[PDB]
Amino acid sequence: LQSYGFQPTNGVGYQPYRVVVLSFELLHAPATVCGPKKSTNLVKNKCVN
Amino acid sequence: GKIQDSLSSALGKLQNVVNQNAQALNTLVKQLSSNFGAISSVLNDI
Repeated sequence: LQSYGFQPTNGVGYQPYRVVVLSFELLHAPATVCGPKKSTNLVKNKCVN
Repeated sequence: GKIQDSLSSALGKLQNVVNQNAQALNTLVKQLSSNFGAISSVLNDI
């Protein structure tokens, strides 16, 4: 396990980059995370999707 | 007067045809939740 050497006086491509990897999965959980969605006042008494 | 007591207190042949039909209709719907070798049972998930 070798350490990195990160000085600002080093060319790009040899500079520190912060990496965030997002991974999703969807099988059968009936109520989990959803985006900024809406639909104020649910439409009742109408065949709806 | 005794028919009325013996019944008021036997219709198995009529009950059985009702039961058989309901048991078959339930088995038909309970099959809508098998994979048969797929990733799920829902088309909105495939």
